Amino acid sequence: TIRMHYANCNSYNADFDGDEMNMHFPQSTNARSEAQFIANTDSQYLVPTSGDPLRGLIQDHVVMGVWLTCKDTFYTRDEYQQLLFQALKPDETGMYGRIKTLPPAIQRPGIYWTGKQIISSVLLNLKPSDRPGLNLKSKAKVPGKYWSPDSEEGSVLFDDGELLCGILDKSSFGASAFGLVHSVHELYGPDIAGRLLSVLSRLFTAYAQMRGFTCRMDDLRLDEQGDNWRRQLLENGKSFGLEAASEYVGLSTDSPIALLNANLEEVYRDDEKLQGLDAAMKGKMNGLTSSIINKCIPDGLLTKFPYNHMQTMTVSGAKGSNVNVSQISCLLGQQELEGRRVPLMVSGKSLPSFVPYETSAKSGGFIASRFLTGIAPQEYYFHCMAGREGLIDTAVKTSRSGYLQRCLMKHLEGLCVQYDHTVRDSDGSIVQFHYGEDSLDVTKQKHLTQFEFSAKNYKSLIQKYKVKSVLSAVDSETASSYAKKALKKPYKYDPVLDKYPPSRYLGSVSEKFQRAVDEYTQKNPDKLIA
Amino acid sequence: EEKNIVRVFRAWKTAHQLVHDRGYGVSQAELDLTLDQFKAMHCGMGRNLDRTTLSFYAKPSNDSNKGTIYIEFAKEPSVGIKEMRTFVHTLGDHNHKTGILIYANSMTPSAAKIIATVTGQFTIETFQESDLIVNITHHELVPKHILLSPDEKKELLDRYKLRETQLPRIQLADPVARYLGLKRGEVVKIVRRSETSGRYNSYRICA
Amino acid sequence: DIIINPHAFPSRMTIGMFIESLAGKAGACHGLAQDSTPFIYSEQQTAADYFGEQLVKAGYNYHGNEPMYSGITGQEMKADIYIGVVYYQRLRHMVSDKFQVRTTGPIHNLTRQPVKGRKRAGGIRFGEMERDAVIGHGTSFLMQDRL
Amino acid sequence: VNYAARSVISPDPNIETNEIGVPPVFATKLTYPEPVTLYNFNEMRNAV
Amino acid sequence: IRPSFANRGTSYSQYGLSIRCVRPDQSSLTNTLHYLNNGVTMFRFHWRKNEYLIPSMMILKALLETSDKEIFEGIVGKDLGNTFLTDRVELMLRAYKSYGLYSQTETLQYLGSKFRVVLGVAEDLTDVEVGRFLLQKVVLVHLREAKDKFRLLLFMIRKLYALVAGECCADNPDSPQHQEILLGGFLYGQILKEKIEDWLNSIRAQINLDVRRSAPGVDFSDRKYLTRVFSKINNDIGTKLQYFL
Amino acid sequence: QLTTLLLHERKKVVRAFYHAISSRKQCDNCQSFSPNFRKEG
Amino acid sequence: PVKHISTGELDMLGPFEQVYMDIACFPKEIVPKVSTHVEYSPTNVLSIVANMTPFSDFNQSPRNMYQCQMGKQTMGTPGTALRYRTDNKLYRLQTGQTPVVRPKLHNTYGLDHYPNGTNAVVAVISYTGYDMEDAMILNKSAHERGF
Amino acid sequence: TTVRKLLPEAWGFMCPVHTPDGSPCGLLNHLARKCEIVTHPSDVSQIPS
Amino acid sequence: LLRSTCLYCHHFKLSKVKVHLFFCRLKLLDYGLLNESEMVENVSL
Amino acid sequence: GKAVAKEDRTTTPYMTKYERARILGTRALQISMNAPVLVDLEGETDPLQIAMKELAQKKIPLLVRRYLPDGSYEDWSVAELI
Amino acid sequence: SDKRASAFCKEVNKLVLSEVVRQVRVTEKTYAIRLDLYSRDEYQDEYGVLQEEIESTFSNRFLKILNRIIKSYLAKSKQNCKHLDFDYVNGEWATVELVFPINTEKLLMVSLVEKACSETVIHEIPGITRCFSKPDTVPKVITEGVNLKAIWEFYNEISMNDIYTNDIAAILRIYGVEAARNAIVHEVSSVFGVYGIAVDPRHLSLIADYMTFEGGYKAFNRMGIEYNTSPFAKMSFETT
RNA sequence: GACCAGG
DNA sequence: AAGCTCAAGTACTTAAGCCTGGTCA
DNA sequence: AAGTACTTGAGCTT
Ligand SMILES: [Zn+2]
Repeated sequence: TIRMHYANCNSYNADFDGDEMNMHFPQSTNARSEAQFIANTDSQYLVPTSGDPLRGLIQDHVVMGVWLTCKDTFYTRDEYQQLLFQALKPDETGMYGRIKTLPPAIQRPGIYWTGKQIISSVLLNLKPSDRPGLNLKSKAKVPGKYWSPDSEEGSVLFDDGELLCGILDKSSFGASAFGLVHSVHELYGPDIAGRLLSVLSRLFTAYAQMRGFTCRMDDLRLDEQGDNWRRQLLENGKSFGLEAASEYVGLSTDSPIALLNANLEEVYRDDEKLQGLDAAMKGKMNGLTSSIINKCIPDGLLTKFPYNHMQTMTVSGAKGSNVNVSQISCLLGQQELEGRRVPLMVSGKSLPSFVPYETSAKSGGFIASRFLTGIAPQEYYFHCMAGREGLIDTAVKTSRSGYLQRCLMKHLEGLCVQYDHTVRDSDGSIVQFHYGEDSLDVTKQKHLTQFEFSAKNYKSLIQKYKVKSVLSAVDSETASSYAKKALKKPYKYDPVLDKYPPSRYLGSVSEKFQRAVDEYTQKNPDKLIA
Repeated sequence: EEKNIVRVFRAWKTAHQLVHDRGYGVSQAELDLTLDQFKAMHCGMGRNLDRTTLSFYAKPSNDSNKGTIYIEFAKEPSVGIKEMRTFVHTLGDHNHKTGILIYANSMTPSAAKIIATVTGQFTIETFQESDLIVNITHHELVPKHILLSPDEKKELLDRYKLRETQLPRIQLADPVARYLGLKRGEVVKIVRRSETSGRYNSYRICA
Repeated sequence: DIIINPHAFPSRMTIGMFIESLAGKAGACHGLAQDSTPFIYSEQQTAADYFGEQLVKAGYNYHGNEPMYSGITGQEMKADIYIGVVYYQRLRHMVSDKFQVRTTGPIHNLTRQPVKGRKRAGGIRFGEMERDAVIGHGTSFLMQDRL
Repeated sequence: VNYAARSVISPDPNIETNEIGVPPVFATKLTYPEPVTLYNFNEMRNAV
Repeated sequence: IRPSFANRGTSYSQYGLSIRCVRPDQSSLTNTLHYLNNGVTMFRFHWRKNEYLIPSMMILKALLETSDKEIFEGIVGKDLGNTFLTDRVELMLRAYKSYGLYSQTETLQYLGSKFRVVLGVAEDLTDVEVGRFLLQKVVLVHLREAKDKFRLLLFMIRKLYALVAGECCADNPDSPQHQEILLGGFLYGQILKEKIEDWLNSIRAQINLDVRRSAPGVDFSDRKYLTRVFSKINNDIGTKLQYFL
Repeated sequence: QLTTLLLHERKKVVRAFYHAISSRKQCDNCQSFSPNFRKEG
Repeated sequence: PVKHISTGELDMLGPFEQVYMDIACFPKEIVPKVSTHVEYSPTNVLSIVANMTPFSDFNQSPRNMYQCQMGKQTMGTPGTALRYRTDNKLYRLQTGQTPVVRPKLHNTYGLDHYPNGTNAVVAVISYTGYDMEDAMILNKSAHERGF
Repeated sequence: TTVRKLLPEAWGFMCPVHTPDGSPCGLLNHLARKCEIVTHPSDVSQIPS
Repeated sequence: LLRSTCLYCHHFKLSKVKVHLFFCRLKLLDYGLLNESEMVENVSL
Repeated sequence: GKAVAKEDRTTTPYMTKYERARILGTRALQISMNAPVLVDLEGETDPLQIAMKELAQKKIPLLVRRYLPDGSYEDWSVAELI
Repeated sequence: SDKRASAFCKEVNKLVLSEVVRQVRVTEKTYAIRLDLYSRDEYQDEYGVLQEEIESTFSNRFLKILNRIIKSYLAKSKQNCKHLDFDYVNGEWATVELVFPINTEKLLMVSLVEKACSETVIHEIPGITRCFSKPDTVPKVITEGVNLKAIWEFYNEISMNDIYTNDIAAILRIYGVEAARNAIVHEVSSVFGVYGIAVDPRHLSLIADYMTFEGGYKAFNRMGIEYNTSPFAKMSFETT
């Protein structure tokens, strides 16, 4: 069976549970050439619906990244050399004679390198031949508070290629832009970004081999104080259902049982009043759920943040979300099946186990128990209903996109962009001049708005753009002059893009782009000198 | 009660506004008219007393191109066959190139074919009242439209090596076309203000 | 004997499996057959607590943990690890389903396109969305080649 | 299409993000032409 | 309540009443009531892949030699003169009085002369008992006694009018409440009964052919005749079952 | 002294052609009533 | 079937009484003056195959559904008389064994004649690096000693 | 999303959990553990009596 | 088309002048002139 | 039609994401067919990495014709492109 | 202000004669119908349609529609208002006495009048209903249906700030093609924001700017297919 | 080619 | 008379990919 | 079922 790397996976959208992929082999040389160049995996790093990166390192690599970047980790000489080498793996990839390292962050009385020092060491040993060092400041995923009230990790900040402060997570390297891997793709070019993704991959792998990481049981349990907190909160939520329902129908809490039941009977023969009732009921229940989740899950649970190996995987963004640990550890909440809530049978007892016309939240699709402790039968049936609804919807939906992608290629068949830079249909007609001014096709236009990023380093980007060869053949002064004339607030001047196409005249940009660069120069003049 | 006297007040801010927008010139107060400004302009015994004097004209700032325009309102509902064709010789002695008409309601179809045939080199254009009484070009969902000289059309046809059958179109039932005074064949220059990157200028024709 | 992955338990809610791990490491030690019918164990005392009492009787950790040294480095894992005794009912999809390769082979009576097989060395289908994929990639030569 | 195989797919972190694994059966069975020139005659010699 | 009902019968309405009756031998068939905007109700039934549509007052008078007052007091026996039902029943009664007949004999002969062609019954024997046969075979089978069919049909028409009267909810037949299970052996027995009915009707058609030719051998007392007839026709039904399975 | 918008008009003429032709019963040239015709699927 | 509460003996009911009878599902849930019937044991609620999935009440119902639909395809022992079965494709798992965790109904229905899979010491851990994205590993020594 | 729903009057009649994934999901509902199918009828004239 | 036929006439049920208008429409469309096609109707007799 | 003269060329001087691809491809095929290697090989065997070694030195034949959507073309050598 | 805001809300909204009327008894013999009506206080509670309005419009159009639908039942059975007395002062009832031949079959009168109630509307702009007020200190009114013509006349709200769920056919008919263009761009962006997926307006803008290439707007079905220059596509796609 | 299966 | 826009009403094609098994006449 | 555009007949105006 073939073998691929984790990274590409999120693109092909496979779970590798045993699904299978066509492997092809273009025979001739024209075909394999154009394939190897246009479509080499790294050269498809930005999914083209938006700009954000679609590749990335994943679950084990990311939580072990949160365990390696963390400041509590120290390595000696032996482990540091070994780990750096396992990350690089030069010979098979090639390109290098001898590896260069950094000095130890702390030296006496024992020489102990730190982890971020190793991420910096990798970033160094993949430095291009002569490109100035990276610098970046951008917010991380794991909020700092989990570490400490007013902890400094928070946001990854590394100038000149050294992780000064800030741990790596999903956002730093993964399916999130403006992190490490994306800015490395920008500065150092994509054929380096791929090698970097691979290097971080093997690195966290070798680390996992050194250290190990498991999702063990005690991660789930509430401490006795926490669990009795939750039991008190539900003892208070003993009744919320009756109160909310009697309030929606309008009768008092001490109401006569007969009139209460008669009203309820009047309620769900009609169906719109049921939508009102369920809106109000789910409102009160979502309130209760917010309350108990908010007190319990971050503080109640047995292990703290870092030493806990599940809160790690959840808040780091590897797999799951906060709702997952909520369900596993505190309560499940309301089960909303196809919108509103549980369906009633004719006699109004949502389940044959509950008395007719039930007002307790227990029969409104709200379930008190938590997965660790074990859910009861009554509630279990509702959960089954909701889960099964999920499946029969996700199954029967995938035929809805079953006619639109045979619709949107009859009418967007060719729609190629000719060398007049004016997207035409194949027949010859004009559809969009300059592609909505385009700034590109979205797959690269992303870093324009990151106007701080370029001015931050600026020494590597100029070499990337290769100014000495480009400024030669292309016209610069004339269109840059006319840009101001077009920015003249009165009209009779076209947008500069219409007058001077953006191919050869190195002076045309859309209005908002020049407005952005100008109002940035005047708005944030801190980096630019004077 | 008496709101109908507002309907025709709001019929000069859809007409005196419908000037340039074609290239003409009109006094800059006939656009900023207050409500009672008009009642002071057009007076009578009533208090109904609005008709019989709602007609003006304008001379172009193009200063050429043969010729000018003249605005006249036939307020009487169902204009018919006796108020469409009789108001043509009055255009003819005035040497006015194209004029307007409003009506509520229903310019009769029998008085809808026989009219545009005699106009020949002139053309009545075009509207009815009670439909275009709020300026269309004034909103966030509509760009500013501009015509093009034959030189200005030649500009496009050259810089793109096009045929007038390859550029996008606008139908004539379109309010912006009938609003601009477009004829079938001239290119209008539209200003796509989409806040993605600046705002560019596209073009279209009519046919 | 078989390493399962931790990152697979959230987003799936199979905490029942962790409970099964506890139960198995309890049953194998003493020589019991841990009764695991649904709905027995209520909220007052968790099933986890009962199986944990059993385990700490046997000698191992009470949450189920166990200290494991790694294999290739020899030093211990900083944090303990989870070891259970699960029942792995092997599935049925191995080799018959999996792999079909078509270098050269039989063809169609009508249009001389390779047949629809895996019994007649039939070829794999490539089109009507695979076409959109490449013709987005801008690989007209790859399209003209394969198609 | 010819020259196009298919399999169920396991993951590997060790290879690269570029590279893809190919089992021996696909290697030995998936063929493609190679012109023969002056400087890769040696390789095709070994091949045959 | 399912929308197809009305727009199939444009005078019709979604309000309908269905009942799946089953003989003691588990040979069920379904006969449903379709209500129409005018106030009449047609008594749907289905025979040999063919739809069939008869008015309820018709079949009700055909069943028992009755007085129309018994019909009304069976429909709206209550709270004398409850406006809704006492008007709708008036309308139905006049509508059937329009073109029908009076007595059980006359109505039965109407129905018999109507149905004789499609019914595979003996071409000759009778026409009155053909009417007592159609009310034996198709209208309501699970009830053996005629008067009991009558009482139950009155119940049914009262319930249907109540359903239009909004006092009865729309039953949701797609629930395990009103659902049952057809076992394997019951379907097997029913298919065997059907293949046997076909076999009998087939040798019947074969003897009819022998009578049709001119008269090649005609002695309905002689056994040799029947062994010949059996020789001609396909006499295997087991292979039909085995193909089914 | 084909291309796209050509077909947009050349189909309009086809629809107007039918709208005109099938509406007429008697001969505008001959003044006769040529017999009608009935078909089957 | 259910147990009747005012008496103490069996009683059976069909798909009308459910919607109109106050059927208590736990001996301790019984509220007098309303509850007319008590369930034997709510285990009696699920099906056969679903019942024999230990701790079936700790899982997110989609996962219990997957494990149900996928246990119906285990490569397990299709019986014991295989010399005289001319069926087309049969699968036999050479070395299957009883689950160490088993709901007592798993013994009552007598599955032990027909085991499905084996019992593996599964260490929940992300160490090899290969076992991500829902995959797993297999200890080679156990794979060659007869898993 | 109709009758393919596990609407609750099945409690102990036909299993809520087990019903396959894929296309037939929600249709074929495997009977509960103990729900029989009573197939031998009885005598009930004493009931009218 | 058969419906459009006039058997005794062997011309069109439509007026010949209208079918010739139709003919001019296509004649001028052949070279791609759109407004020029709608122009030709500007005659009243 | 026309064959645009060198004095006035509208097209973009950048060696596109595509002209690079096709140029290098057809060049690698050429050199695979016993063609003139216009650059001292490094012993490299692959009939395509030679093509990249050449294009890095900008010593390649095969000017490319960029078809404007009108029907005219401009003919750019590969050295001339950026 | 807020009071005038709710006033305009109850104004542009249509009342249906059913929503005001109570039970409708029809005494028979001749022919006689009586419609109950609630007190003027609750009447202006829900509303603000005046008694004389009820009188005039009710009488005339209620009469006409009842006539038409009873003719409908008569013509179906084949297969008029001489006396009219409204509560001219108190506004609490409305009786009508009609004569019909005896041969005509009995008629489902109460249902006929109940439908006629719903089948007559007093102040309904053609193609609008259901105006609502929802919570930003930029107070706006939700309206079900579309009539740009109707909103032109109303000067209680700006004729500029009219946000629309697509109806791009309608606004294209009276606001331009760029109107419908930016309309569908805003529409699809709004659809794709409600889930936190990103669709940059370059693609949506190209999809729009092509969808209205003709200058009208073409759907993505048989309509747009029949226009290409490729006789192979159109033949491949739907009805070869 | 059609009906049950299955990823 | 009859011309001509108006109304419900009659014919009428699509409903994601793959892949793998099986039985069948 | 969804919904589309298609086509024919009956009622109103010159
Ligand atoms: Zn003729």
